[PDB]
Amino acid sequence: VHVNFYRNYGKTFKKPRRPYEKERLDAELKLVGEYGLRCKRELWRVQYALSRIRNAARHLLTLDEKNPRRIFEGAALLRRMNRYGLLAEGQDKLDYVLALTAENFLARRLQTLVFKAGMAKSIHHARVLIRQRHIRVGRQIVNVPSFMVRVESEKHIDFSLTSPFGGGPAGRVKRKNQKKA
Amino acid sequence: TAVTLRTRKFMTNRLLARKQFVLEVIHPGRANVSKAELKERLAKVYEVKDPNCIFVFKFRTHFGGGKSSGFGLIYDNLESAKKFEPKYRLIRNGLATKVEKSRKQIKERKNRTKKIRGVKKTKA
Amino acid sequence: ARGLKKHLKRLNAPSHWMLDKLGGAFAPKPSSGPHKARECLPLILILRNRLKYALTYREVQSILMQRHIMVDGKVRTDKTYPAGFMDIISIPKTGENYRLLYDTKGRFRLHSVRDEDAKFKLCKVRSVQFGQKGIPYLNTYDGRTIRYPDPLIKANDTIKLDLETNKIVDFIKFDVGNVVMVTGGRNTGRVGVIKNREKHKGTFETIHVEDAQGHQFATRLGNVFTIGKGTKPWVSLPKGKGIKLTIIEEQRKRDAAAQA
RNA sequence: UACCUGGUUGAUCCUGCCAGUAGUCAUAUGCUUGUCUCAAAGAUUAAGCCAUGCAUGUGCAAGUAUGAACCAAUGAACUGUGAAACUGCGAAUGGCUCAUUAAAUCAGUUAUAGUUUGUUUGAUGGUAUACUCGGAUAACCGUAGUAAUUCUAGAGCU
RNA sequence: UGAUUCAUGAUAACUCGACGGAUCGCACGGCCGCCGGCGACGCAUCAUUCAAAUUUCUGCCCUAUCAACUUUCGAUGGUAGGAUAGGGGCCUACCAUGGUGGUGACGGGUGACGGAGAAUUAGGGUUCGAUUCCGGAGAGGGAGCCUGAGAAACGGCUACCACAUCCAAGGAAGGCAGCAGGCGCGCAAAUUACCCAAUCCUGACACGGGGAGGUAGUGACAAUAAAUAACAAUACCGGGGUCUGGUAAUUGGAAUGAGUACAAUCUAAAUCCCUUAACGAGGAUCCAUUGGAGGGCAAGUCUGGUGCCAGCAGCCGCGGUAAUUCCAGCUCCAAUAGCGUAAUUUAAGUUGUUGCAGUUAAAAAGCUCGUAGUUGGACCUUGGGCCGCGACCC
Ligand SMILES: [K+]
Ligand SMILES: [K+]
Ligand SMILES: [K+]
Ligand SMILES: [K+]
Ligand SMILES: [K+]
Ligand SMILES: [K+]
Ligand SMILES: [K+]
Ligand SMILES: [K+]
Ligand SMILES: [Mg+2]
Ligand SMILES: [Mg+2]
Ligand SMILES: [Mg+2]
Ligand SMILES: [Mg+2]
Ligand SMILES: [Mg+2]
Ligand SMILES: [Mg+2]
Ligand SMILES: [Mg+2]
Ligand SMILES: [Mg+2]
Ligand SMILES: [Mg+2]
Ligand SMILES: [Mg+2]
Ligand SMILES: [Mg+2]
Ligand SMILES: [Mg+2]
Ligand SMILES: [Mg+2]
Ligand SMILES: [Mg+2]
Ligand SMILES: [Mg+2]
Ligand SMILES: [Mg+2]
Ligand SMILES: [Mg+2]
Ligand SMILES: [Mg+2]
Ligand SMILES: [Mg+2]
Ligand SMILES: [Mg+2]
Ligand SMILES: [Mg+2]
Repeated sequence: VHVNFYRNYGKTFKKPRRPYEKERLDAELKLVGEYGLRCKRELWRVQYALSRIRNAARHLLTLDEKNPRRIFEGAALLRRMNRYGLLAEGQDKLDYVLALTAENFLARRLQTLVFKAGMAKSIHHARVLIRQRHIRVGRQIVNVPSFMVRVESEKHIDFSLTSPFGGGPAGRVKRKNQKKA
Repeated sequence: TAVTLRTRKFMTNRLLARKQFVLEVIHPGRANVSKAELKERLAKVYEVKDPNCIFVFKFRTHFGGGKSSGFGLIYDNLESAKKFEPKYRLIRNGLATKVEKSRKQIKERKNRTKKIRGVKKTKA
Repeated sequence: ARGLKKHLKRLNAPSHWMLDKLGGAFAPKPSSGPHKARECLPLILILRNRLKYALTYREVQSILMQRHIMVDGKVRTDKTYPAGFMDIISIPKTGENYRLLYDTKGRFRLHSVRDEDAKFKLCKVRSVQFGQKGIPYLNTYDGRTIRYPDPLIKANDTIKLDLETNKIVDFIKFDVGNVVMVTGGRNTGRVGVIKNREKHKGTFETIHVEDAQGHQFATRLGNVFTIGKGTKPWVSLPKGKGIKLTIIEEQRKRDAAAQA
């Protein structure tokens, strides 16, 4: 026996049943361009996560409002949706969880929030800035653009202290240029 | 730069006669603080008379740098450490010598000698 | 197989040990002893996983070979010694004494006890019958044989045993209205008073227990352990006081703690 | 995502299948392949055949030292540390494979008032030269045999 | 105890009883030679624990072109034994004639070890389950044993069958379905590495050992995250002169990791990662591919070649001189560090229990009776109030 065999893993996305439908291709490309995604799989995994959350919410809506599992798991689901900024305060019911779209999840990415915070000129500039290790959430630098930012962590998105845009020293391009000068 | 030491999960393990803790090292501007430098800083911090009673290991710098975490033991005296500490850590601290052996060679010699009986086993 | 198993695969270990899935291929197989393998907490687990005194298997060996650990007043050097319910674990160097009780989630918890309270354990009488020479003798579920027991003591009784003198100093008759702790099943660690005993000929006997807050639960006779005469248990209980909480109330407690 | 599309006719509506469309902790194969984490891996056919090496040995204060063994001491049975060997224990676990096997294995659920169980834990133990019995044997030692093997005989000790 | 002529006591005897300590360590004090502590090892009994063995009920794929099977020589039961750790046709002697079967016995097939589970699933379902957890079984095929608490053990023995090794021909030695590795077989699968540091097991044992197990190597099985550029200015195209957008191997400075590497960290020792000096981008050649472009089905009725040939084409079809389909170039499309090709699920309400059909598309037996099976008319304590959703009363 190898102990490593017991580590779990799973798939994060599915491919569409119809590969070449014009309407779906246009909608996916519109979302990808709006949020600077690297491929369709990044949107497909968000759709996969939304599908699992929606299935959970629907299954508790098909149970009584006194069923102790619906009180408990619906409270947990609402806490998770409020924690990541996916739901407002007035939207405090399991019904509103069913109304969530992949747009709501894509709007909470570190790339989208870095772009909307003014730190980057474009969504693609935000993507490169995050992948260049210039962005920290709290004290932790995050080089992963699909990072889902909590509302309590939104106000702590900032330039890295080791980055030239965050008080750090100049990068190798600038330093080499001044050394040439 | 300013290396700040922070001990967490601290306990005084009297059964093994040592102090054990989680060591959090904050080193902005440094790659990582070496184990020897941490030993000297811990000897200063905990007033350790013999700094060969300090053992730090399992260090891990976080993603993005600037800070590291590891585990540290401080033995009340050098005899406690030489009795309770694993040999490889003593070798790391210079309190022991690494005996260079090949396990496979030991196995082959053991089989060959098991084929023989008596005091002539040593000469085989 | 052609004989006894010597190894416990880590996946096949008791779930109340809370052993992690990737810590290795193996779990400590409990040695034979006073408690059953599936219902005990081995000494190595207590020393390394719970009390954090030792960090490795070898460190547990080092601690135990120093003769630092006494189980119910006696020094044990076996790491897989099957310490079980109500056992006293004493370390007469740090001056700490532990009674192995169950929390309401079915997991053994080392409960700190006073020095005087560590001088006795509670044992459950398994059977009373005549031994050799016609001498009456008592046996318990923790493997002890006591000769010349009080004739008023019957099976399923709880006796109070003084570890220093090794005699029954007091006992409790298994009756309706005595506070009990459930030691097996899904209600393990729950504390309540017996309301009635439903007997069925030829099969297991069902005990109906109601806790202090009014919740009612039922369990077999083999999973009930009397801990006090009336509504006052003879030992101290862990923080939960044997009152199981639903996950909603646990979430309420967590929310209140986070808010504070 | 509780989904269909092309194909029989001059055209139509059907039945109906063919083909397409998606998945596979599903295998192989092809092309391609920068970084991180994770991870299966001679099962399918041959439970076919295997060179070589390794996979099981083991010593505490506490069974037995007189190595012609080592360190330290220097009229005493036995200093200590101890190889070897006898004695004790283990090698019935683990690992591997899925050939046989279709109420059989196996699963849940029973039973032993139908039995065995080294070990652990607890308790128990009275009517059968003694200031302590006898004979061997290993290691050791030296005569060997055989092409040869932890193949093997004889002699002297304890 | 649900239940025992049970636990257990007493008595009479019995047995050529492997029982009832001729063992070891440390400390060694108290009384006048005698007593004396803490241990270790060992014997026996009961209990407990670790377990096994046997055992109750229910439950398994396809096949009737398998309808009878079992019973000399055990088949079903009974009696008395023997044997076994113990129940039992388990075996023996005698006796009786039973036992199973369309509610499918018996037989055959399985490219059948069983389960936990796995894939796909609106629900229902279909298919898989050699493999790390549990159970079973085997160690070339059979068979038989010794030791031992525990084995019908195979990294134990004995023999036969089949292979096969060394030989001085007299003999001797065998069992990788352990780890690695090698032949062979194949569509199909890695190193003859390091180590007990972790997990844990084992021994006289804190110490030895462990191809259990871990570490590294190979490894696009599978899975996760995630680069291959971003910005600005000129010029163009714009759109909404101005405003604002997209374009250029244009022009500029910024950014950075792939890589290299001090070092530290990692580690049993190494290594990788994480961290980090110095270095490391312009056609940022630090150059992304795999399939397609008639329809299904996203994307060309562009150019050259071939001319029912070569070829493509899952299917429908294309190709005979103007080929949107072949061979190419250009361009475009999909997915993207991946994608193409060659059992099973979905699609399939094309197996239908949910949920399909049977006048004419495939499909009502020629007709009736009839056993099993399946399915079977209505009828029997209702009201009522009170207290208070429980209870009560009439
Ligand atoms: K068995
Ligand atoms: K043995
Ligand atoms: K069963
Ligand atoms: K029998
Ligand atoms: K009989
Ligand atoms: K034995
Ligand atoms: K180890
Ligand atoms: K050991
Ligand atoms: Mg469907
Ligand atoms: Mg095994
Ligand atoms: Mg009797
Ligand atoms: Mg009989
Ligand atoms: Mg088979
Ligand atoms: Mg299986
Ligand atoms: Mg097979
Ligand atoms: Mg395998
Ligand atoms: Mg298995
Ligand atoms: Mg076997
Ligand atoms: Mg073979
Ligand atoms: Mg055999
Ligand atoms: Mg073998
Ligand atoms: Mg074996
Ligand atoms: Mg490239
Ligand atoms: Mg089209
Ligand atoms: Mg073309
Ligand atoms: Mg039809
Ligand atoms: Mg017709
Ligand atoms: Mg017809
Ligand atoms: Mg009716």
